[PDB]
Amino acid sequence: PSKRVITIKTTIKGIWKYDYRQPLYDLVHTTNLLVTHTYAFTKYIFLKELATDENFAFNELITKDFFVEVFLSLVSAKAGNSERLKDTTKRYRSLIGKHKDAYFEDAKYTPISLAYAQQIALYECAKVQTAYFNNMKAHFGNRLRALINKLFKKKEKVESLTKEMEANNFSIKEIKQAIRKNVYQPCNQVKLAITKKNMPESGLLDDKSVTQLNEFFSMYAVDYTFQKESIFYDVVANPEKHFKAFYKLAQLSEAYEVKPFACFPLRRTFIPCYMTVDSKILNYHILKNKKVLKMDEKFNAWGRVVNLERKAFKSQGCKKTLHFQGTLETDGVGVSILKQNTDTNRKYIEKLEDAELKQTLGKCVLMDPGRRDLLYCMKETSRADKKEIMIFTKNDRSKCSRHFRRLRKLLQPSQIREAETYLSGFATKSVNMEKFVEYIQARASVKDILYEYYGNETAKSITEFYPESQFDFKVDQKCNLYYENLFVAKIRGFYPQPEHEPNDITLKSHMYHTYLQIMLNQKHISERLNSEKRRKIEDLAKAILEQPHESGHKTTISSLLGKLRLLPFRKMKFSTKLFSDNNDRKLVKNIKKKFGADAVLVLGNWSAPNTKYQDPTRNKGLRRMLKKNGFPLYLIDEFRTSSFCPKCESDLEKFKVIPNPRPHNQEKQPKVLCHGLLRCKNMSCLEQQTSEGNQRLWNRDQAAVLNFRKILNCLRETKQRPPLFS
Amino acid sequence: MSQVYFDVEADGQPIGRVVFKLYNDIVPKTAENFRALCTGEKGFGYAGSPFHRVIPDFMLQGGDFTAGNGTGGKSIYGGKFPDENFKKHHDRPGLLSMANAGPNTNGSQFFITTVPCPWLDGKHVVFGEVVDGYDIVKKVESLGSPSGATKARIVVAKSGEL
RNA sequence: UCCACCAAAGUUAUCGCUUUGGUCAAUUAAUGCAGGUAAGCAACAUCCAGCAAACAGA
DNA sequence: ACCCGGGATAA
DNA sequence: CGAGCTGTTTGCTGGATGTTTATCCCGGGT
Ligand SMILES: [Mg+2]
Ligand SMILES: [Zn+2]
Repeated sequence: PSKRVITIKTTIKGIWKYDYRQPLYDLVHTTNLLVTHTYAFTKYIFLKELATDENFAFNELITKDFFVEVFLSLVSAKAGNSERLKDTTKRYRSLIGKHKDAYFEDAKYTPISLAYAQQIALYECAKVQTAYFNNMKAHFGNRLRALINKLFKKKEKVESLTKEMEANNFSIKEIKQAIRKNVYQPCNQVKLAITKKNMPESGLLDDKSVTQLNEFFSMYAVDYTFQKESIFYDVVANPEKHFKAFYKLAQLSEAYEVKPFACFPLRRTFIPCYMTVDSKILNYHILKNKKVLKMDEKFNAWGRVVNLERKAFKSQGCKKTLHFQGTLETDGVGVSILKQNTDTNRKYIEKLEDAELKQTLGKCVLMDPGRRDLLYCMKETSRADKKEIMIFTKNDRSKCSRHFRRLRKLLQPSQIREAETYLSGFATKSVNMEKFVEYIQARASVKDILYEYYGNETAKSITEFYPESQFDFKVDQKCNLYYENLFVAKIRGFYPQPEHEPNDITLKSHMYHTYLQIMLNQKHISERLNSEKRRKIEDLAKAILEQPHESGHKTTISSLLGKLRLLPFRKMKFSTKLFSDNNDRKLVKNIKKKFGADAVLVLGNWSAPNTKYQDPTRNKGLRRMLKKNGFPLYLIDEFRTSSFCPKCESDLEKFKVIPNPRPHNQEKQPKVLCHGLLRCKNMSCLEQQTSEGNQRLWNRDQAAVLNFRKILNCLRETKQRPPLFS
Repeated sequence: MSQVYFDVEADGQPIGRVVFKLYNDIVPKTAENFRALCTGEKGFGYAGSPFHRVIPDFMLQGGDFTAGNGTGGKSIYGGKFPDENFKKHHDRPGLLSMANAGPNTNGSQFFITTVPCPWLDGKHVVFGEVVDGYDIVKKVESLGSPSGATKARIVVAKSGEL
């Protein structure tokens, strides 16, 4: 049988024993640091060698073994059996030590004492190798084509020819034909020549371009021939021999001021990332054991830390054949449990058949995927009065994302934003040695504070991110208590109050003690405060009781509680996945409720490419999720579907003028034409009263779904697309 | 009309008893919920609940048996129930009414008024009166503060129906 | 740099339209659905290319 | 002689 | 489909590959 793997998410606090929580946290942080350096240092090596000599054997060093040595060079440990090392290991270690001191000086880094780092290094280096291979196989061809276009000076030639022909008053069609004959065809000839490793014919490129092509080809071996005569196919077939060339390509891209792209994968996130934990890592780092753990004792070691009898760790899947194998991935807040069935021992609606099309009668749901309106859904039986219409909007899905983004924007300390702005002055994707070294130094100059702020969940917090800040409680209309922006609890008996404006002013500040007492009893608040801080806060509350009017106690309490204002970024990231899953399931439930359990879904053919000034969309993920839930989904072309009036098949127009939908652009661009409302050109289109014409007004999505229904009916009746929409 | 009683202890020392008269016929569901909480039929009730908010000359409040600070409490019908009716108004002192965080947000918390509250009419359901032990109510009130803080720990040690 | 869902009307299957009625787990909480207490279901890390927010520079 | 690490290798 | 040119952090969307466990022996201590 084939191998399949499933992942179950959960939280550390819900399954991890408290006594073993702290050992894990540090480990995560340590691993993250190493991994980060394991990227940067690696790049720092390559750029050092490639700039030093063009004959450097870069291709052979892209392997997990070399990355393992790079990772271990950052860890200090007692010397082992040196004479047992292999020749490849010796060469890798010598190459690393050649630049070890320089990299440490540049990055202001010191080796971390971490015994038993073999398994972590192996896993992280395997991930690094996979990332390198995936990046190259994916982007080498596209970047090579972009470089070829840049070398041919396609843009300059096209512009010059267009201007010259326009000066001569040539017709646009003739101009395009001449451009194709004189520009596009030679460019294709150059592409064909380069694809086969053969230099282009004389006159196609200038001397500088030919020299650059020769320099690029010098990266490959002289006698090496691309498999199947195509470089783009040889890259996938034999990627290992192109890595060096890829680097050179990047430089050539930077030669013509092309936008830099990340040729060398790097880890730049300051928030600690997920790391893999297995039986050996748990035994040697988390449990702090000092003896070998065999497979028989595999589950016993885990039992000492997590409850394997919980729902997450028990058997799952078809016939409960997917068993837990002692492998997890955790980033200090979230945890992913992996289950596997094997041991670790090493269509378009227009092209549907007659029966398929006719079996959906009375069940098709026509969906118009928009930008702001993610899904405008209508059923066949919908009428003017029986409006069986459903709208799933971008706001419903983006509620949590926008809330978290606004919270992060509002709670960002001045130091953090200033540090990010300063660090942004050095590019990272650039392959230039000097630029990369400058970026390394800049990151090293601000790494500590950023790591402290983003690692506030488990790392030590000392810096005062909110100096001279006083926090006062408030209650919203829904009787929810917030410190400044942190939810505390819902006061169900708040509204009952006497007449406002009492005689004694100090009562307003005295209510602060009651609010503080209410807040301090919350689990999510108490857990974030250590014993000493809680004692000091209680003493300050007693002092406030003694002298409520004194603001010094309130200021001291605010200074102490400033830790509570730090956001748990990893927790928010984990909660985002739960919110997305809940939204998907809510959408499925709503679809089944409104349109029935056995509803058939017809979705538009719009691809929704990522466009500027527009947020991303779940076009492909939406279809994948809908299919995963069992909904029969089919695609229908949107050609002319949103341009004709369903009532009389007449063209529509955008007539209304409305202020800018986005408030921030109103001051700059106040009024724009409407986009979701249209009027028909028939000019009667209705039993108009004749007072002001009153052309029938259509919602664009409604008209589109009506046209989809027309197309479906025509397909059912004649098995052919309507002539109007063909 | 069912009558219920509470035993009030300050700092562990009993200070008196208060007897309430419930509007069973006028406000059936609210009175039934209050009686159930008093007698603890559903395994929970006012027994041990503190008077977390006493404003002298204005009001006493209590009934939070899950948090003791006003953020808890639940009704027998669920977390909350809609407002039943407003056939009674805060016209005279000693009236017992339900505390809420807005319309249709009634829970287990209750409050006893010591002065007329015409401004609260139509916002909180009035469902009882104090028939005996109003002197004990004044004694409890004297232990309150304008901000609502109590000078001593006042709890409903026992509750029952007469 | 803002917008959660369900209905009525301006209205004509009428807008990031307006005026009203109804709903709220608020959240820097937690593995998510449902079943009512049992018993089933659910892929995740990394890297990279894009796009949105903040900042700074052209 | 006898044992306790802990690096390093390899399927 | 719909709204008006560079760098970092975050995130949202899209594409590609994986998801450990025995064995040897030299340094060191008693
Ligand atoms: Mg469409
Ligand atoms: Zn028309």
